[PDB]
Amino acid sequence: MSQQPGVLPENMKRYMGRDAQRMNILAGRIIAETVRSTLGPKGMDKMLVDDLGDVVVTNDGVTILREMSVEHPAAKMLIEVAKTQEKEVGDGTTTAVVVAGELLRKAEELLDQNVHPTIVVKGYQAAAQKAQELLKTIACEVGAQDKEILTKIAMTSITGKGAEKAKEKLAEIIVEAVSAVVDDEGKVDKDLIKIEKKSGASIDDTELIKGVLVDKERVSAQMPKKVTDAKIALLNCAIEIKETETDAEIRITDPAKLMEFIEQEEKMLKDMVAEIKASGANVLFCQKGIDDLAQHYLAKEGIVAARRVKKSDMEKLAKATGANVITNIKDLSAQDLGDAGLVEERKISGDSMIFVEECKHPKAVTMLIRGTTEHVIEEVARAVDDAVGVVGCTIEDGRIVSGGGSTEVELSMKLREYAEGISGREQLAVRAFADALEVIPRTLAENAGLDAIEILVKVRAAHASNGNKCAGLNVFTGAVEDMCENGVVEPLRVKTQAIQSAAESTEMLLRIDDVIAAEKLRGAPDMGDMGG
Amino acid sequence: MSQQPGVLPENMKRYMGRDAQRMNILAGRIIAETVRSTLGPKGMDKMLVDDLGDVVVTNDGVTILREMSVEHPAAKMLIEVAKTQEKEVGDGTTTAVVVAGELLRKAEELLDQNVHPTIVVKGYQAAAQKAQELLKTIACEVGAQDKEILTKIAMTSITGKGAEKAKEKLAEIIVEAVSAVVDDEGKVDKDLIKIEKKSGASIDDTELIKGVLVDKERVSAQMPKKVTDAKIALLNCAIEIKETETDAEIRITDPAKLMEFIEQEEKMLKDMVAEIKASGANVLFCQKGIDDLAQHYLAKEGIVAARRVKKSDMEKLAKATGANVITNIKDLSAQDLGDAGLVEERKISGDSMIFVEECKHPKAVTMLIRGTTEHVIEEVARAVDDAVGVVGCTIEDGRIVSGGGSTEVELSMKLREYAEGISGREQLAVRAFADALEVIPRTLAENAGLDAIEILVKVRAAHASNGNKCAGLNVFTGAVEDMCENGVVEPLRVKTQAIQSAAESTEMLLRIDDVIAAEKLRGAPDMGDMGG
Amino acid sequence: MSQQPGVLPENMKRYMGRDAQRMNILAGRIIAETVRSTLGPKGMDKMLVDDLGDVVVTNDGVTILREMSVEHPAAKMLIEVAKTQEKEVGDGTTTAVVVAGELLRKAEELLDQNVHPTIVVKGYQAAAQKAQELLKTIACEVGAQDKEILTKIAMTSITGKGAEKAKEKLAEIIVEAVSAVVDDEGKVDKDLIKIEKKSGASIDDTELIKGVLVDKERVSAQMPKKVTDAKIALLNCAIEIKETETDAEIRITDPAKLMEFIEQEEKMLKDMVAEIKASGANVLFCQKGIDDLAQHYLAKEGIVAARRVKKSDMEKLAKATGANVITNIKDLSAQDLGDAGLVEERKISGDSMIFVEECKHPKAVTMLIRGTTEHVIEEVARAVDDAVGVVGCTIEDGRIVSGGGSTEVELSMKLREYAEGISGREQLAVRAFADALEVIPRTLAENAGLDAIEILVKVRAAHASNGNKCAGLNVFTGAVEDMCENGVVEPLRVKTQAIQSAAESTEMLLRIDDVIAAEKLRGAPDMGDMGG
Repeated sequence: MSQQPGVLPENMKRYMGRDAQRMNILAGRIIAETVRSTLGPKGMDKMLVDDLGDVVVTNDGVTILREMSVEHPAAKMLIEVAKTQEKEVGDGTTTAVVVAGELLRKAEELLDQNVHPTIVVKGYQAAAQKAQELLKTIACEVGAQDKEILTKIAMTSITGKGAEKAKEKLAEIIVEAVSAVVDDEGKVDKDLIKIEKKSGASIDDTELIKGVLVDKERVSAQMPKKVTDAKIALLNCAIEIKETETDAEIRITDPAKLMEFIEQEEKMLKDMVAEIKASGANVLFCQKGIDDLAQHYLAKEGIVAARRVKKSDMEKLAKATGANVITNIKDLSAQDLGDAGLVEERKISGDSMIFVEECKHPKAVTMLIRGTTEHVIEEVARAVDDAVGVVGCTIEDGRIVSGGGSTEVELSMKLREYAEGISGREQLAVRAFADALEVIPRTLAENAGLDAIEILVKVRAAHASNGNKCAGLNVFTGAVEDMCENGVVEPLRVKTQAIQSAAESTEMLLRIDDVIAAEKLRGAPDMGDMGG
Repeated sequence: MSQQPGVLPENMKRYMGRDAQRMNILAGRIIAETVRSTLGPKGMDKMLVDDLGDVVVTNDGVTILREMSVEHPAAKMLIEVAKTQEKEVGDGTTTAVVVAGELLRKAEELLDQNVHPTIVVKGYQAAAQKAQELLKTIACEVGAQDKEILTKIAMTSITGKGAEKAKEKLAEIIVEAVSAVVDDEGKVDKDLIKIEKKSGASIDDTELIKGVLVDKERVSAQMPKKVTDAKIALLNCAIEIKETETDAEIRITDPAKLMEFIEQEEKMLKDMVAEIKASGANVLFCQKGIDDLAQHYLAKEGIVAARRVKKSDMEKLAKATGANVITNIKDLSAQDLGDAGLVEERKISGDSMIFVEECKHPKAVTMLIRGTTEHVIEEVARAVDDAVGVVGCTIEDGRIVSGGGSTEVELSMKLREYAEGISGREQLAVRAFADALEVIPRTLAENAGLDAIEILVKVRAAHASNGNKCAGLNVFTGAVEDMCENGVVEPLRVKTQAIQSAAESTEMLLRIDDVIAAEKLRGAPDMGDMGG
Repeated sequence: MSQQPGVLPENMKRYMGRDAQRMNILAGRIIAETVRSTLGPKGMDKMLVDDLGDVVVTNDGVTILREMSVEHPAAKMLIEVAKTQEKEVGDGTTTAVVVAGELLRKAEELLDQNVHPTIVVKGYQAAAQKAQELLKTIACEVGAQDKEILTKIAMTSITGKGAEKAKEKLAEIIVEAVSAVVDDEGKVDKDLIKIEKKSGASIDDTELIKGVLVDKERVSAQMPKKVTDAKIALLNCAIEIKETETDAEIRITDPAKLMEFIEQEEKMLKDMVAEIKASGANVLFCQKGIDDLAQHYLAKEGIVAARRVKKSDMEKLAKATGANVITNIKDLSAQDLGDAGLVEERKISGDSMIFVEECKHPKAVTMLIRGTTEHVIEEVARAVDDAVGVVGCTIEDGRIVSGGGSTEVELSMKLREYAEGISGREQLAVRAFADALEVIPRTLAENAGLDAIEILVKVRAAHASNGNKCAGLNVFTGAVEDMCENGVVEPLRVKTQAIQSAAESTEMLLRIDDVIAAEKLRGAPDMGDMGG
């Protein structure tokens, strides 16, 4: 952890390559170590700064990568490996970026003085083919059989580690996920749960926003503050014929008798607003909704009025589910299915209070509540969604296996065992790598007594056909056995990719022991290089 | 109190983390000490400056946080803890930010050389769970039983400490609160009392503005100065058809006979102003109210005329309560309920005199008076509202318990007593913390004889089942017993959150003993760091 | 091999320590790698420079350490480890500094995250205790039994690798060593062989200077150029009573008759030079020898005259062996034993020709000849003495064992075997180290096919009780077996210390993972440090 900000020298690149890979390793190793420090289950506090700003976080890889802009043409290159795994999000991903970013060390050294990494590549991919193999239950103990609600609590156990409730915030965020799982489109489900928490006086326990938040606004001023039970209406954008389309080129040539034309236009919108009231719906929602004159009419006929630009609310409204496919200009009578009539609990916390009525229908619902205040909540608020979203992707079929709890430590003994097959070169850097896949679940260990490997022999005991699980950090050092929350992950899948991102990136990260460049500008401002 | 403005070094961050937490503690401790100095019941004078400006204050946390813009990425982070508690406002909040900001010291040291604060977190939250427990009467002596007017005087005893009237400004500001409590929306009540004091010749005793101030203006020039008993009218915004909507594109093509069109337009507004007078209301209020021609008509028919932009006055008018929901364009006859006819006591102090008549109805009324002059008043004017507002939130049910007067000192002995439960680690940093929750009510003490702890043994005497109260700073050192105003707070609630803001913030404030950052710009202007 | 000249930053030290050891390792590893490149049996060319100078070399550690003045407070510290081993000189020493400087890597990592190297120290010393054990023949094949002339040729095989005669320059330099071994004082023997080579026209094969060079001078001008068979004389410093001792204070007061005093003084030295000639010796040698007047007398009576300051020649003369213990002022007749009479072969090459007669007596003789020209010879001239000197120290008793030829590779398998003893911690970093003592004899390998380890399995075959030897680099890849010159070293001793210098230095090189300093000046010019 020296050489502050990539030591800040070597301004715009040059020089020779065979010491540069060792340089690439140095650059990749340092950023991998700083992240490793309290990341994943270690997870806690990583302090941030900048010139006037804030980014407190824990267990998040995208956030750490959001930063340290460049510092060497090696750090940026491997930000993407985390980024590639970031697609199909999670937090256990970057912890896996650490496992990949580590063995490459015993691998870069490896056969010290050999130009052919071409052997090591055959190995990592082989470990991945073994990965698809271990995807099929290798755990045996938990297997896949357990209540799904269990796997749900498991994600709540991890949360974002820095979780306020070291326990059951669980099924709160989960029921909304249990609803979200019914949608199962792969993304529209994470779109409904989307948005907030907090926005309430004080802190404490609150959650769900049951069936519909869908809007953000105290709703424009007339009396949104009043009129409880406004009713079912679902007009999502009234616009007026403000005497504009026109531009005419020339219009209203003759003087005097304009006393009609002025009154008639206000009249034209008053009739269209009276007919919309005929629906007996009343509530108005609208981005471009200002119709001031026939708004006062709408005030009499439609509880209140609203005024501006939230489109995501309309898509969120498509989730409110009031059939709002067709809404252009005039006359549509058939659709109005959005919930019941009870609306807007007024003035708590501040600014705006908005959540719609509920006439039961499971999905396409929102998810946000008072919970806790902004900064302390920002982190617990998001991590729990990552908890609700990642589980949502894997909950579907195609997978069965207990994760974590060193299920990996011996998955790797199998990898070391396959080394029995004499040829993948000889060294079986595939196996030598396996050794690391065995050392990493231990890097996770963090501490317990002091350092480690004391507990590794402990894991070796009882797995021949027994199975791995339970290794924990809480005061009680759990060798193996039940409800230590094992490896919370089952959805164990993420390892499938956590294993792959390694083999692909780590290979082209190496074998690249040439030049390291003396690059001419493609970006700016650059020109010439200095060193020779 | 050294290292002026965060010593002004370490320009844009870098370096290693394990000395940085001690650095975070140093940064949080210093700002916490400067505020502690004469804050809360100590409360008096904290001198301000800047490049051409003024901010004199006492007992206020938001004001101190308004300043010292940054000085370390630790000070800004914990400005928000005060800020989070600032929601549901008060002054006793930041005094509580001091109690939280103090023990973390015996806690940072604590188990000197232990990486696990994870134990300390279980403790602070436990103290909070005890907080919800002590919310239920632990005082016993006052309990909850006492006249509510008493608790009202209590808030007037505190005021903002720097209170001119070390006594009964009380029920003056309170009756308006007694009215405000009837509204009880949680915020609309604080909106009515809202605005001013002073604005009168000299100083002295004056208050209330009884039922309605609602407007600010000498009201436009014609004769607002005269016409006492102008009457009930409540037109809140007359606009004219200034021959504009138009733009036409082309209009008035032919010459000569325009002698009609000019006279007819002035005629069009004269008839609409004559009909509005038919209401026999007369008084006019209006943001966009200039109708110059039929204003002279309105001058004859409506005492005076007004002219510009105060919207908050209209919402304040909704509180005047003249039904002003519908007011667009023309013809509405049904509504006119705003008070009586007596209006505007002319020309005192200066600029504008404006307060409306009174035809009885309790709430939706204003609250401002001559009281004292601007700077000396600014502070006493606001603190008393914080007095009227914070009490307003808690006056509702769900709470019962005597506050202050060391009710806390022994609430904490209970916390130290629970330490009987052997495990929360061992040290029971929960208890070690309790010790501080016991030392802080003493930090409040300020002085009396000299230093303290002399009176702590005094508090220990008579609480086993007796109860705590009366510890004061006035010449008479009150051990315990009645009307020393005990702990003015009952509404004791604020402690509920004052206790919570601690446990949440203090935990993520610690456990953050890594990096302390070497941040790349997110704000501006920053780039590169200097130190290695 | 990056960070030119210690990257040239971190001007006068500061900062934190736990990344500094990794920094010390980096500094020690780099200098150890640059030296490793073609050093020892790899041995060839390492290019030098500077501001106007020359230092071409091969296999020499003192020369590489003579340079790279500082570059980090870690490089200088471990220059001395080479330096400590440099006492009792040799070239195989620094190759051994490389073996020590390498494993510390698998050892610094080792138990990754353990503060106790205290275990590793018990190991290196244990390897040394094993070293004294393997000193007793472990080779078995050569054992100790072989002609000593063989071990002599062995040193001539190594020479300084860059040897012109890839063969028998051997017994030439050796007979002089065979004589030198008779002296066996531990240093006076290396003092006789001391001085030169070259100093002759052209190059080619020449050697020995048989019994006596002892002087450097064409001998002062009169006729040193002539008078072959000058004879046995051994006057080593005639000084004159130049009328000086005096200073008198006052002398020669009266005028005129000084015609006596002038003639008498020249007379006083003429009689003392005539008596010295009575010895019938004739040849003169002298630092402070100018006696101009009775020098012309000495010219008539003593072939020639000499004139200035070579003291080392007198000690070299003590080796010529003409009893020259007593030589002050006047009259000593008893001693004159220096060789025969034949002297000075005149004018070849240039400047001076000087080598004395030979009347047989084995030791206390010189060793220098025409050989080759200065720069190409400088290196071959010295390396061969290191060849003649190091063998001279070990030729004495107390040792028996074949060296090199991987005798080490399996000496280490024994070290790995002792790891059978379960406790030296557990890891047996002693064994893990052994692994390196096994990998290093392979780092020696240099290349053969490509990289290595291909031949390691080759060494494993046939050593259980068979013995190790013969691994070579010449076209014929010799697995094991005879006259591949095995491990030329037997004198195998040097390993005794090559093994020790490691254990002592490598331990205090580590365990030093603190501060790395922020030093205030002790040298100059320094003051203040910059980084915080």
